[PDB]
Order: sequence, then structure tokens, then C-alpha cells
Amino acid sequence: MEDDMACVKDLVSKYLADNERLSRQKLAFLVQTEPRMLLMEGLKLLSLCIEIDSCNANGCEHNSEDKSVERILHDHGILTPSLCFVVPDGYKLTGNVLILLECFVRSSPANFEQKYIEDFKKLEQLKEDLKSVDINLIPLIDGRTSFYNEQIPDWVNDKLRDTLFSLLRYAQESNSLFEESEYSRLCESLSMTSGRLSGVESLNVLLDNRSSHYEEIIASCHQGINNKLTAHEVKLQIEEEYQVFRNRLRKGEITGQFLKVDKSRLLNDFNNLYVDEVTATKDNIEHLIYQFKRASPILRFLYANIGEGNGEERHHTIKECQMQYWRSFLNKVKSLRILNTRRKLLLIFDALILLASIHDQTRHKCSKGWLGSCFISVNDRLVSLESTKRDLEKWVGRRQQSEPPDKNQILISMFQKTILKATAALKDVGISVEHYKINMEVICPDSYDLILNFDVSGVVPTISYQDEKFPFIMGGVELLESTDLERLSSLSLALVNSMKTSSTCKEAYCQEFLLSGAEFQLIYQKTGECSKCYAINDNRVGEICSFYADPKRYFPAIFSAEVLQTTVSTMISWVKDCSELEEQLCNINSLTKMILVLILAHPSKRSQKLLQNLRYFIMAYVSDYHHKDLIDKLREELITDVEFLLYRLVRALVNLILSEDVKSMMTNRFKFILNISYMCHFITKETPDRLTDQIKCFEKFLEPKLEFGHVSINPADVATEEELDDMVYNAKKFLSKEGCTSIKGPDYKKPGVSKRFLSLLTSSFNNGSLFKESEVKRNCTTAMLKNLCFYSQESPQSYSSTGPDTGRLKFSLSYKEQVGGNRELYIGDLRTKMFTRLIEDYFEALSLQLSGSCLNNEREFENAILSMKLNVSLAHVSYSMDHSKWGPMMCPFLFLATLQNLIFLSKDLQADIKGRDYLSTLLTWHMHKMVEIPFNVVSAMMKSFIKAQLGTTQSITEDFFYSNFQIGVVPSHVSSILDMGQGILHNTSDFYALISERFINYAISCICGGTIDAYTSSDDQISLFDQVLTELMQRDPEEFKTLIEFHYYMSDQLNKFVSPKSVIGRFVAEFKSRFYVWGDEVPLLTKFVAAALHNIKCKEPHQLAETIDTIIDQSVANGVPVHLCNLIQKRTLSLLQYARYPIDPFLLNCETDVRDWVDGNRSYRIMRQIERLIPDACGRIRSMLRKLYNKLKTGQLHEEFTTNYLSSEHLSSLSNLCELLGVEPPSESDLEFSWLNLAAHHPLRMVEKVPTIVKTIQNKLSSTFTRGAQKLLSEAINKSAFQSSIASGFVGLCRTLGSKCVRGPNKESLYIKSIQSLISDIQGIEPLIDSHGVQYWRVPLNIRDGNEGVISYFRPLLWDYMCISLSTAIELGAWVLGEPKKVRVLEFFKHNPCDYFPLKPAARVGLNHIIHSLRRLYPSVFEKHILPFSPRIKFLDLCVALDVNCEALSLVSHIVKREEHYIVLSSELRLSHTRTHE
Ligand SMILES: [Mg+2]
Ligand SMILES: [Zn+2]
Repeated sequence: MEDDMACVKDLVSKYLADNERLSRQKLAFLVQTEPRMLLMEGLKLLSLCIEIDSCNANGCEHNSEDKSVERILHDHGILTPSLCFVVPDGYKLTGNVLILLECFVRSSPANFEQKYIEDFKKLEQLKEDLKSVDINLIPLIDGRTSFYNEQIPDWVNDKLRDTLFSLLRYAQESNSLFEESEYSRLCESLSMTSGRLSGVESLNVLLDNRSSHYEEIIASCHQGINNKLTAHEVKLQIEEEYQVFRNRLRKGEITGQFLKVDKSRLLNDFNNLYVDEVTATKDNIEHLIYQFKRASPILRFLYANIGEGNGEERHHTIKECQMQYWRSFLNKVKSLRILNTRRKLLLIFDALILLASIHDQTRHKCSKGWLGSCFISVNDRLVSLESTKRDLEKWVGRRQQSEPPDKNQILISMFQKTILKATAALKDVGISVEHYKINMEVICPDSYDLILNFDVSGVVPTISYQDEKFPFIMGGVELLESTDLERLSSLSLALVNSMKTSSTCKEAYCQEFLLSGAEFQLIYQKTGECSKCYAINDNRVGEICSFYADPKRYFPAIFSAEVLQTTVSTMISWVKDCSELEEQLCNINSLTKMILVLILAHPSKRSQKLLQNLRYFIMAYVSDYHHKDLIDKLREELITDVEFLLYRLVRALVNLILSEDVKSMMTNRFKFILNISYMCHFITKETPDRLTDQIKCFEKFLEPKLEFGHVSINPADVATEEELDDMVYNAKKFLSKEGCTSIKGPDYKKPGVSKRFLSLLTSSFNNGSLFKESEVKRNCTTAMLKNLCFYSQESPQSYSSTGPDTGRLKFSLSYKEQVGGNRELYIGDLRTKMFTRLIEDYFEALSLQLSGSCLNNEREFENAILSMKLNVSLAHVSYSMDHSKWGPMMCPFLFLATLQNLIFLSKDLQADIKGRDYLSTLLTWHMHKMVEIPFNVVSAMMKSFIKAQLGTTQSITEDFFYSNFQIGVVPSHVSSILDMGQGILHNTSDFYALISERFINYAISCICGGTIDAYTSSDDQISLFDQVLTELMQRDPEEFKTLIEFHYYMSDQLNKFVSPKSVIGRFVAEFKSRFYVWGDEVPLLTKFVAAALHNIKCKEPHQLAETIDTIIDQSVANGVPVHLCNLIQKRTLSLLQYARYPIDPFLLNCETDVRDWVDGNRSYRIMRQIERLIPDACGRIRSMLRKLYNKLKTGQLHEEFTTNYLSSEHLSSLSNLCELLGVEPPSESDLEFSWLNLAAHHPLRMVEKVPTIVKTIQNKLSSTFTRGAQKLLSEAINKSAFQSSIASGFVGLCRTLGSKCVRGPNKESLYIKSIQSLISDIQGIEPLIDSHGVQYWRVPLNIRDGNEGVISYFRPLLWDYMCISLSTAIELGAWVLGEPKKVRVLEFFKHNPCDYFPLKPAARVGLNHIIHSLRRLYPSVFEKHILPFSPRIKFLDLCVALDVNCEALSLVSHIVKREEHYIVLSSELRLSHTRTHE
């Protein structure tokens, strides 16, 4: 064992770089002889090489002397106060930039993430401490997952660490210089293989230490449970229980929780729901219509009468005088950076704008841009007039007397110098100044005297902070028109735009809009994105109105003025043929329109809840039985009068619709009311306030634990007995529920489980009664190591009864937004998630072994839908139920006690025992978790206590804080037993619900003479009854009710509570929000419309099109008509056009029909759009494509096309492809058509080049653990620091498109306007626009040579058309290459809007195939990018080739879940197009 020393010493002597830092450690190692010292020196040298490579690679100076940061400052003469203990590994000072380069090496995922979090937090803290120095700090962290470096080659380093390991184990077995813990740590660190190599058996590495608590818990689980009874000895207990329950219920001690339906009583209870303020029951429609148009200033302004303009004054409002041009130019100039703008380079701008205004004024007498005595400045300001005159005279007098000259001369000199500077700086980058239509004529020879001799007259524009004297007439606009929607759209656009203004008559900001004639000004006095006061002003009469709205909630109505009208119009057409509703048809329209406008004008949470609570009422109205505590659950607190008006409107509508004397069509009215109820999705999803929601969520979390009487406050890591005995005591108490055989009788809605029913369930599962036929068949060295960079310290060594030795599991609490209420959310670390995943997937597999669940399986959902459809068809009884408080009422103790009593059959009995031990240990771990209290809530509670302690309601949580606040304690952590991890433990609860419902159905079947089917996914259940029970319902109304009450009691006995929103009935069935009726179908139109409306994000404009396309494709399959989708697409295109972005024929197709969504796919619509653009030329290519596909189907060439033509020039090759056959070639003025691509060199900027397939491959490949360690966690940390909304996203998108957002040939940035200017320079190319607007250009052939720097952006059309067409024809049938034609022969019928028809589309792939094809076809790229990391594949090769060579959009030809079944209007299919495959 000594020759190894010699050879490795020689190898390291010959393979070490000559560094003045490395030679020291090299000689210190080479001089040593003792093996232990060799170990130390080798480890030190390896660490040195790694850290020096890291320090030199990132361009920094290495800290060899190990000096602290304040030392580094003091040596450089930088004086700083005292600081904490910090040592930088790499430090650099460059100007005012400071660089720190701490680094380390880790192999385990959990260790890597923990070290990253630790040093990141430490360095952020130190950055905060050093911010006072007035010097910037930027940390840099490098964490590598391997020992490879630069100063040493790989093989010598590997053999070095290997021989080091061998000598390590030798010396450990010889001298035992190390103890067990450090020795094991060093082995696991330098092993580089023990990071992650095992699975479930990893728990076998540690020790047990399970001394006493485990035995007590396991015994308490087994105390009084009997799980050996036979099938004969459970029926008797069931019968006895039923007998005593029925007797005690009939006597009058058991209450009963169900009533029979009564429509009149239900309506009468709904009408008198808020009878304390609305002191009436009836309301005339006319008075409501009258007082609706005068409620709020917004509504008054919406329906007022403002017809300013006699017909010629408004004509000038489309002239675009010089003032606006000067304003835009000055804004664009100020967007750059010029020096010394403080009170010098700003007054000049106002002077120029004022001169331009005077010039525009005294030539044709226009009155724009003014407001009383004020004008709009460069930065959307509202500067006055006189103060500017004073500043101007002061400045000119000072500058003149600083020095014969003349005032006008000084003014024109200053103006010309500044203008020359500006125009030079502008010409510098990419743009001339002649494209702004500005002229240097407003600078008259005499201007100062003109400034000093101006005057205006008007009013003062004011703002009032709260009688209302409106300057106009209140209401004169009919509801049937579409004017209020346009006014709302314009006002909302102004309100959203009001957020763009940046920070620095006090100061006033103004935005401008105009409806039809004159223009109005929205005035505000504060920046930022927050609630603030707004006013509306006009030049004739100022201060029209003022209000207190919030900006970020007014998005869904921007350009969607023609979309909502069609929505209401098509929703009305449903209830149109009711023979007893014609006399009341305008009232319905008025009410619907008023509700929509009102909910779009004042968005609030209370209106959302009130509108959401209607579906439960409409479901109960058409059923047989319902919970007794239903009506009381439909009431909530309302505050403002707008909400009361909304409630009155809803009441009037629901009384008009579901009155008496109507018996024609119940399904249509049901669908109508449901769609009305689903309008709550139009408001928003985000929160109005943040602190109150946190307080509410914490209150909901803390409430149900203060009556069970078990809350731990700040538990210690070393658990004391005072907590363990209490845990055991409460665990015993949890299993002490009585019922039906006691003195006090049963008690409802209390957490707990009874021993009798647990025993019954376990015994019935063990002996076998719940399986179908198809189921039974299946010490200085320590500090030395601490100096190292790869010696980890964050691995567990032994577990216990309360988690690993590091500490009990910890979680953080936070809310998640949702329509209506807000959901709770628990967040854990990575090791915790890795630990929980074992239980999760074990229980998921165990449940998959059985049948009936519908959580993640996708086969059972179709069976459920089929059974529901059949049951509804046969008019049987259906029970739709949801459970209440499912999360905070379950318990891991219940799952453990259930698992500890099941007996399996020949399932690796010894491994079965070992797995049971593992699972029991993990569940015992979960039972002892801890949850963190947020910081804002405790801070606010402390502030409130201090405030209202020295100077009533006393919410119980506030009482808890006040109690544990005054004795010297501050709550930080809270632990208990009653709370199951919301969303963490999910599949186990699904399994438990499955077995529980199966046992309950078995018992109910054993009592009566019928059977039941059930379906459930962890919180929702649908039960289907047979014919016997359905007959029993209407023959003996007493046995039915008793059976239902017994089902309720049984479910309560097993810790499952039925919510008051469940329903038993025969008319409708619902599961997972999917309603079904016998002779119709129920689409949710408003839901999909509202979902599609506000669903945009700030990204590249070619992915929003994909997202909207997928959304519309998903929505069409449910019943939405097509023209609505066309209008939605038009709205999206207009939203894009507003941002000044050129529209190309590869975004959307707003001319589709039914067939384009059923049969075709994404590429078919693009092909159809291109065919619509340029006909008379696509047929010639289509004939050649037909012939080529017919030839290639038999596999004739497959190679001449693959390389010779595809991988060459485009134009000439095309011609050859025509002479390869006997078809006529394309004309010379056919290859002239071309479009414009901005991403021809690199994609656009947001905040070499290779195909996108390479991008996604290197993304999905270099991310496992080692090739994707740093980047993913870095980007996650970066994204965690961002919080945004939809409006802010649209604003950011509008901002980025117009700054640079463009890259040049080599490396540079430009502007879009510059590109369009250079394009418009050459007067030989012709643009062309279509109706909806799609720009495409015609360019000649000769003009290309001579200026090849701007023509490198264009791209021909026929080439891409052929690529996409051939690709999609390969992907689909061969009919695509036919010739389409509309059907113009069928006559016109009279259709009803409610008539549907089903359809099926006209009908694996892996990641290795594309790699192998790219290898065997394109070896060049493969050997440099993929190497460092029969009939079916024959066409896959062609697919990937077409994808690589034609990169416009054909990527989607391979990136593509897709629905199958379609339900469409039968009146639409008979007007589609036909494609013939001949
Ligand atoms: Mg349900
Ligand atoms: Zn004018």
C-alpha cells in the first residue's frame, strides 16, 4: 500500500499548474510522509484547487489571507463601524462595485438547497448592513455537484480521491483517529455516490431510538378494537342499532335534519331574506329602472345626455395639430437620458409646447389641450400659466445680467442649441426627425414678447372630497342600444392607463379621452397603484363628478363592447317561445342588461358571494328533499346601497321567471337561472386587501382547536413529558364518542370516532365482504474539516418517535385566491416533501389496486358519466353530496389506527411487516408537526393591543392574543393533533373515504332490500339508487326518511359530516360541477366567456395566440356558438393593435366555422387563412403537393427531398420541384409575396441560433439534478420576489414593445419605428392590408441586391405554405390536399337555438426517436450538442426535417392533452365547408 503513494505523488507533481499560490501547498504535501498528514494535505490541496478555480473563473480576487470584510475595507482606507462575523472567499472592488464570491460543493439535493438558502439569506442580511456605506453589493454563489475543476485533469483527481478513500478506511481500521459520526460523514461526502442511490430502504441507514412513546400509542390504537368478527355477527349489531335508533327518533328525542320540498314556501323564504331595510315585498319595474340611472356618479355619467358639438366643432378633433406632434416628440426625447434637467431642461419644453399651442391657435382657432387656465405638459402634468412666466423672466434676466443682447436672441439661441443636441442624439441611434411631421416654424423671430402678451379665460378644474347637482340631464339613453358599454370601455381604458405615470396647485396629473364629440379629462393627484380619488373635468363646465375607485380591477371591459351584447342577446333567445311569457319580454332584457352593467361598474367581493349563492337555491327548488339549515346559509352581510339594489334586481328577475302559471319548459328556465348565477366569474380573482385576508385565514385555522382543548404554544425541540402525556391523553379522548345507546343521545358535528363502527368496518374488510368477483383473484481535525468546501453537516443520523434528530417537521401557512372564498395552503421544505411522497404514492397504488375512485384515474370518470346519464334517463333517485370542513377535521391518528387493523393475504409478509413499520413511523412523524404563524398578523395584533390597551366585541382570537400577551409570551409556533395537512395528505384520505362509503352502502343494503352505487373523489360524492328504493320513495314516505336519517347518523359516526348543500332528487344530477338532464344538456356559457376575457400575460406575442386558441378550442366543445369566439379573437387582435405591433398572418384566424374546430387542428386554420389571403396560386402548388404525396406514400424517393431540396435555397429549388413532374411552374410574380419576421436573428428581449426543438430538448434534458442544479433554483429565487396582476401585466407589455425589443445581425438593439422607416425608404415594395387587418408585402426580385441589410428580415410565403401543408397532411388524413368549397345549395330552415348533436373527430411517440433521427440524419449538430449530453419512424424523420427547415410555426407539428367528444348546434353543421379527397 505504498506504491500507490509514489505513483500518485508523481502524477500530482507532473500535472499541477505553476501558480505562486499553489506551489506552497504542493511542496507542503510533497514533503509530508505520514499517511494522516498526507490525508490532511491532500484534502487541503483539493479544496484549494477548487476554490481558486472558482475565484479565477468568475473574474474575482481570491481571499488567500482569509481576511474579514471590514478588514478589507480598512486596508483600502474604507472606514466602517463594527460588524458581525463574516469572511469572504473572494472579494473585488472596481470603482463603486463590490464583488463577493462565496462558493461550496455539495452532492445531495436537500443539502445543496439548505446551504443555498443559508448563505443567500446571510449575504442578503450583510447587503442590508452594508447599504449604509453608499457602496453597492452583489453576491455571487457557485455550487457544483462534482469534483471536476480546471487546474487538475479528471483521471488523476478521481484516482487521488479513490486512494485517499482507501487510506482513510485503512487508517480508520488501524488507528481509529476519528469517531463514528465524523468518519461516516466524511465517507458519505467523498463517496460522491451516497448522495441519492436508494429508495424506500434509505430509512434502513439510521437508528431506531423508539423507546416508550411508540408503544403507548400503538397500544392505545389496539385497546378496545375487535377485528375478528365474522359476517354473521355484524348483521345482528346493525339490526339492533337500527331498531333503537328508529325507536328513539319516533319518540321525539332524535331531531332529524331533512324536510320535504315546497316551492311556495321556498320562494316566500327567499323573498323575505333581508327584511330589515328593504321594507317591501313587491317592486314595480318602472321605479327600479328610473332609480337605477341615478344611484352612483359613474352610473349618472354613463346615462347622462352630453351632445356637445354642432357637427363641425367635432370635425376638427381628427386633425392632429402641431401641439400633439411636439408633445410626442418631446416625450420620446425625454425618454432618453440627458444631463442637467433640474429646473433648466424642463422649462424649455413647456415653452416650446406653449409656442406650438399659440401657433396652432392663431391660424384656425382650435381649442384643445387646454383646461381653464392650464395646459398639458410633457410628462402628463397640469402646469399653470403665470408661474411659468415668472420663472421664464427670472431665468432670462439672470442669464443676461450674468454677462447689448436681445431677449428674443437669447431665447432662440437656447432653443436652437437644445434642439440641435436632441436631434443629434436622436439621429445617433436609428431614426431621423422628419417622420414626426414637426416644423421649425413655431419659433417666430419674436417670441418672448408673444409669451408675455398672452391671456385666456375659463374656469378652475377642481377636485372635491365629498347634495349632488349634476351639470347635465340625468337619463335619456335607452337601454336597448349599446352606448353605455362604449362609454364604460373608454373610461376603463383611461383608468387602467392612469397607472403608467412615474414618480418625481401643488401637482396634478391628467389623462384624456373622448366619446363622440368633445373630450373629457380624468384628473388625479397621486401616483402608484393604489386606491385614490379621481375627478372628471371638461373645458365648458368643470368638475362633472368625482369618485374613489381602484385602478387594477377595471380590465374585463376594455374593447369587449360588441361581445357582451351578443352574450345577452343569445342568452335571451333561450326563453323566447314560452307561450305564457311574451307579454313580459322587454322587462327580462332590461333586468339582464342592468345586472350586467351594474356588476361591471362596481366590482366587489360581496356581490360575488351573493351571485354565487344562487345555484344552491335553484338546485334545491327542483328537488324532493333538502337540509333544514339551508336558507340561513344563503344570507351574508351587505353594506352599501348598490348591493341592495342588486339584490332587488335579482329578486324581481327570479320572481318573474319562476312564478306560477308556467308549465311549458322547465329545463330552459333552469339553464337560464344557472347561467345567470354563473355571472360571478366576471368580476376578478385577486384580493381587494391583503392583511384582512391573512387575518381571516388564520382565524379559520385557529377556530376549531379552541374547543377541543389542545393547542401547544412554542414547543421545544427536545419534547418534554408535559407535552407527550397530553398528546396521549387527547389521542385517547379522540376515540370516546357515544351515540344512540346512552343517556344524552348522539351529538352532531363533533370530531371523533366510535369504537363500535371502527370494529365493524375492520372486521367486514378482513373477513371479506367488500369485493366484487374480479377482486378476490388478486479534535483539531474537526476544525480542519470545517475549513473544507465539500464536508457536509446536514444529514440525519438517527430518527426517534417525533421525527428525525434534526427537528420535527415544520410548515408555513398561506392563503390561495379563489372565486368566493379563499383556500388554505401549507408549505414545507424539500426533505419533508421527499418524505411525504412515499406515503402518498404507496397509498395511491393501494387505492389503484381497488376500483371506484375518481381523483387521478381517468378511466372511472367516463364510467361515472355513463352511469349518471343512464340513471337520469330512467328517472331514478340520485343523491348529490359534498362534505363540510373535510380538511381541518381529519387526523393522521385516524389513518394510523385504520392501517394498524387490516390484514392482507400473502403480500411479502416479512416485507409487509417492515413496510408497516416504516409507514407507522412516518405517520407518527406527521402527527407531531409544527405550523408557523405569519408575521404581519402578530405585528398588527401587538399594535392593536398597545393602542386599545391604554385608551367590547373582543374576537376570541384577539382574546387569545391578549391572554398570551400580557404574561410575557409572543406566539410563534402552534401544534395540535386535530389538523390534517390541507392538501398534503390527499390520496390516503381518498382511500379512507372509498372504504368508508363502501361499508356504509353495504350496511344500508343489509337493512333494506335494495342496493346502491357510489362514486367519490376525496371531497364530493354521488350516489345512485336502484329501482326498489325509487319505488319505495312514493309508496311509504316514512321508511325513506328514516333510512336517510340513519345514513346521516352513520356517516356522522365515522367522522364524515354532510354539508347543508346536499340534495336528493330525480330531476338533475351533478358531480364535479357537471350537470345532467334527461332531454337536454347544460352548458356554462358565461363561465367560459369570462374565463377567456381576462386571460392575457406579458410574454412574446406568438404564445398568447396559442393560449387563446387552446382556450377557445376547449370552450367550443361544450356548446358555445362560433361567432362569439370570432368576436373574442377580434378583441384580442385589437388589444394587440393598440400596442403598436405589426400583425402577421400567423397569429389568429377570425373567420372559422364548425368543421375547422372538430376535424382540423391548429395548422389547418393557418392554412385556411393563407388560402383566403392569396387565391389563384395555392391550387397550382396543391396539385404538385397531391402528386408528391401520392408518390412519397409508396416510399419512392424519401431522400432526394430530404437533403437536395429541403436543405438548400428556397426559390430555385421550388422551380425544380415543378420540373421534377409535369405541372406548370409558379409565375414570376408569385414568388414576390412575402411577410415580415422580426425574430430573424434572435428572439425579442423582454427585461449561435438553433431550432426550438434543440431549445426544448436541452431544457428538458439538462435539468435532472446535475446539469440543472443552479439555474432552476436561481430563477425560482428571482421569481419569488415578484408579485403582479393582469392590468400591470398589460401595462408592462405595452411598455416593453417600443423601447428596444429587437436585436440586429451581429449583436445590437434597435427600434421598431426605425425598421419600418428603413422599409418605407425604398419606394419599390408594396404593403397590403386585409379587412380585419393582416399586413403582407410584395417585393421585387432585382431590388434585393444593393441593400441586403434590411431585406434579411423578409420571408417568402409559398415555401412556408408548402411546409405547413405537407406537415399537417402527414399528421392527418390525405383529404387535406383536396380542394375546399362552401355548400351553397341547401335551403333555409327555421332553427330553434336549443338543439344539439354529438360528434367524434376523424382520427406511441417518444423522446428517443427524435434523438436517433437527428443523429442518423444531421450528424454535425448531433456530435456537438447531443453527444456532450420502420414505417412509423420513416415519417417522423420527415416531420422533424420539415420542423427544422421551416421554423415559422410548424413547431406545433410536434409539441402537441386533446379532447375527443364534441357537442355542437345542429343548425351550424349544415352551413360548413366540404373538402373532397379525389
Ligand atoms: Mg357535489
Ligand atoms: Zn387645431
